[PDB]
Amino acid sequence: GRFDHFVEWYIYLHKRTVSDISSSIKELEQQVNDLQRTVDGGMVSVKSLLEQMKFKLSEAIERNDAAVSSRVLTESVQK
Amino acid sequence: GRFDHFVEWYIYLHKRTVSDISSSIKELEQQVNDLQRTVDGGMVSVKSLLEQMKFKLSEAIERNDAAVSSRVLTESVQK
Repeated sequence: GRFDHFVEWYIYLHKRTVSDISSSIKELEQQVNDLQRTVDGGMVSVKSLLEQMKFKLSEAIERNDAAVSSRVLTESVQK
Repeated sequence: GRFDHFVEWYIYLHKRTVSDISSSIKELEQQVNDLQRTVDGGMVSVKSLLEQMKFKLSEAIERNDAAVSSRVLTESVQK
């Protein structure tokens, strides 16, 4: 049996009983907004970090929309 | 013959010739100044690149001092 897949799934249920969308939304947006308010003059030499952060925020803003829209059982009752 | 080592060494020499020795050492201090720009932006959150560049300065101090000093001759002459 895929017990490693089970323990990763169980970890994701524990951190999806509020504390993963929190991570994907709040801290990623606040890092992105901090960089956006940092770079108001431009200057690619720290804008390099920002595009990586915004791409990571986009990558984590995927893998969540299907998890909310295609959800019949809530993520705690499965646990 | 370690042509891999030669071509890596020769890209090192090209970068150091066109940038590090034509108008002094610049590619490390520009990202040092990037860290001095981003060190007081609020929440720090940049510990991944806070220390991985700090020992690059130490690398350029304790390895290039032999190559620029009296023991090993001038790098443009090596090229």
